[PDB]
Amino acid sequence: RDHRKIGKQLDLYHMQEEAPGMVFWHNDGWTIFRELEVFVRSKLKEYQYQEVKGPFMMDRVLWEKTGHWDNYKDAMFTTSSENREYCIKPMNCPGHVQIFNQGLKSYRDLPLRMAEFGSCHRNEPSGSLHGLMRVRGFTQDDAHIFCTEEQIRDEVNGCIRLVYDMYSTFGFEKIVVKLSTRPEKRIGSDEMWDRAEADLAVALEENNIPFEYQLGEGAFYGPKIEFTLYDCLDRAWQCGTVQLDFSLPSRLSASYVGEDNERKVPVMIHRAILGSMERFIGILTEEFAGFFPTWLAPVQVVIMNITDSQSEYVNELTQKLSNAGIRVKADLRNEKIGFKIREHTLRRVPYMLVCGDKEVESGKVAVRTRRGKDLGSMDVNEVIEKLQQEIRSRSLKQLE
Amino acid sequence: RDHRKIGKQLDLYHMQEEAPGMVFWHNDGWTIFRELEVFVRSKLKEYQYQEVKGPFMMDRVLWEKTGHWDNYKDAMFTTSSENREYCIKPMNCPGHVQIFNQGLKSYRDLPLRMAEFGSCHRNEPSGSLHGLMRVRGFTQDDAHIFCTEEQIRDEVNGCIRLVYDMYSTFGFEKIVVKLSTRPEKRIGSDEMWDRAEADLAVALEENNIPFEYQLGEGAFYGPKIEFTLYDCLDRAWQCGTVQLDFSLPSRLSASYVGEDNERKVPVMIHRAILGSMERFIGILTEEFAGFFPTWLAPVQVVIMNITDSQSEYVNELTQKLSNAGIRVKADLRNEKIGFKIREHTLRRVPYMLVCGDKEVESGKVAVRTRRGKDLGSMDVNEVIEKLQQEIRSRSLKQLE
Ligand SMILES: *C(=O)[C@@H](NC(=O)c1cccc(O)c1O)[C@H](O)Cc1ccc([N+](=O)[O-])cc1
Ligand SMILES: *C(=O)[C@@H](NC(=O)c1cccc(O)c1O)[C@H](O)Cc1ccc([N+](=O)[O-])cc1
Ligand SMILES: [Zn+2]
Ligand SMILES: [Zn+2]
Repeated sequence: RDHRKIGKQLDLYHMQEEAPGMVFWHNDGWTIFRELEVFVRSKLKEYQYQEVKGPFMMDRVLWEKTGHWDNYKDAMFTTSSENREYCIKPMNCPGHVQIFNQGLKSYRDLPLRMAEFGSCHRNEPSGSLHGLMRVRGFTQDDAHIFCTEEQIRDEVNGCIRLVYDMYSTFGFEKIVVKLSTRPEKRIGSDEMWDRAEADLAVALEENNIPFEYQLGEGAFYGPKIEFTLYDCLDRAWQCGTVQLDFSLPSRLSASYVGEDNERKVPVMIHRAILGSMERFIGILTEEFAGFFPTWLAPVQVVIMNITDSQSEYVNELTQKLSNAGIRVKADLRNEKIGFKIREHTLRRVPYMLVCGDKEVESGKVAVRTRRGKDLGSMDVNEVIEKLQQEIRSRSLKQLE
Repeated sequence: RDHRKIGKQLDLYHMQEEAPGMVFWHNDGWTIFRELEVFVRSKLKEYQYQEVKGPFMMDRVLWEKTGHWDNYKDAMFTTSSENREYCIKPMNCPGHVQIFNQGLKSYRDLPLRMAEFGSCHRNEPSGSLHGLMRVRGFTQDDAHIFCTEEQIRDEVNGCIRLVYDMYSTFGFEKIVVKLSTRPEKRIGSDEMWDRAEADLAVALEENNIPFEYQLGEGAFYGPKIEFTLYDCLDRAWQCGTVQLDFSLPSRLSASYVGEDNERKVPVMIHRAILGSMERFIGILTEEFAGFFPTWLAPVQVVIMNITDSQSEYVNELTQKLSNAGIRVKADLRNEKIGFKIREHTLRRVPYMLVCGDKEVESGKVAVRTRRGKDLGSMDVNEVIEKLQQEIRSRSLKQLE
């Protein structure tokens, strides 16, 4: 149950000293990553987010306007061109505010939700690096919500719902929640902090989430909620964050015209659910020990012959399943059927399809799961439909 | 017919002096971009490529092993961490060789086809920058094919087919092809250059492509084929490239076990079809003058009411088309119908659905195209079918 070993075994990714803390995603790991992308994007549609893409580097002058340069310059990668300094982005928030600043906005346009699978880079100390979980380059399931003060509590609600929707998809039901209150050095008045912390507290109350305070741990520009999921070994993983921000939009001249036709600065909410997706793939690898749910498995089906008397029946079925959008391969090698099955069982393929002449003539397939339960011979059309239903529903469990 | 003007009008992207030559994709531009990802990915499945992802930055020591540092150091962004120098990748090729170098390779594994949507960054002089077309940061529809010398012809064939397949989808039918022959300073023997030049020449000959030589214009490590498409204004756009490489894999220690059990160095084919995807979106924007085919339109359908007495029929219709995978939005605003319709015609929405009492009771919609043609009241399920078919087939033409 160690993702670095499973990662090498299943050929998912590798890393090397020429690029410390930066992942090389091989075909099969990248398939997991992209399947996560598709799932998140399905959520962005359902919860009505825009998806944008910002540039990898911006002028360091801009990073000073944010105030982040003064605090976290050392975690930043800088480069040069024509006598200007640029930083490679460690976060997506200012870029999103830059998208927001194009075109006059109106209260009509808020809440405005803006997501990005944003590639970030942080100059992490090399000795702290570890596999997929402490890296220098990661991708974040990142969104920012611009809204009015009246819309905060409804927008946080939506984020809270999103969190439990997505964690439960992976079997994570034990979640611990913490609210981080005002730190010693902060901006804003005590009254503004009073209602900011109240909005986060009330949102969790309307959702029936018990929670607990992390006193003084809040950012200098707002409180936050932090979500911690527990894996099947009862290790805690902080993944989710909803973070209120009353400083950045004003620092970057974001404004909208209000109901009263006066100019107003929007509230910004920062939220990620998986957090860093390389890290989340790491958790999943260990939570599942490599036996990924069908919808995540790099290879969902392998089809095998008994003799060469079925090689083309296999090939036609491989094609048939592929047209159904199933990641399927054929194993027509001249090896014993128990050799092939161990090969693909070691590779954690969810379903092994075997065709003898017994089943070639009837139009069926014999079906074996990776755990070793034999489901016998079923009609191909019924097998394909049952596979699709399992994939579309992102089922954690296989057939029976 | 200028993409930069159209780009601001349709709210596709923007750029700013804080990040010269780097694109901010807004929601509507990023929809186009992502839809091109899905189209390329459809082809990657059909032509059987792996899709991988390499790290964004790599040790400059590795970039010296490739020989690219001597020639192209001035084009590279470089950065420091703990007293090591790193280049942001201007290209994906060395990263893919790193992926190939994990695990011993046998001749059985070739041809190995490896694609990536690679984020590259080149320190282009700022005075040369222009729109989406000459930039500092861009994404490439990249792939590398590792094969044996006996396998080159069939692989180049496969690349030549893919080029004509994709360009055809967009309506580019006039394509000019040029073969760059050996340069004055080069690696390899004349005998090997003779077979390599003939390899590219034979592959085009088998696919009936006439072509022309670009004498002496080859890279020092191989000949190439370059494809130039002509747009509807009859301007020439060089997009596709097929580069044979007989130097890089040996310099980076690639090797396989041959069928004679002697270890050999593989051939690399470098291969891009659209080239820079930003640039391609720019060409498409000018090629269509913003009237994107339905499968690329950021918003495919707008539904509208006559009065308020249909606001809910519109809303259920909107959800009904959303579930069908159609990018549809509803316009329930209190405005005249000719005002709404002009609004969405200026935005180049392909289809405009309108609902009064007549269509609500009947379960139909009045359908209007952006050209201005009325298609009348057809059944809702028949117009969803026709939209799906037009989208799935990536048709350039609309209904009728
Ligand atoms: C303050 O805003 C805080 N942001 C977040 O924690 C955050 C969470 C989830 C999504 C988004 O978009 C967020 O911004 C601040 O960015 C924290 C921070 C700590 C360290 C570094 N660093 O460069 O090592 C950057 C930002
Ligand atoms: C030599 O290999 C040449 N590559 C290509 O032309 C190429 C075309 C399409 C796809 C791929 O993957 C390719 O590698 C070489 O890369 C030429 C070149 C490299 C770097 C720069 N630079 O501005 O740093 C310019 C040209
Ligand atoms: Zn943020
Ligand atoms: Zn290349």
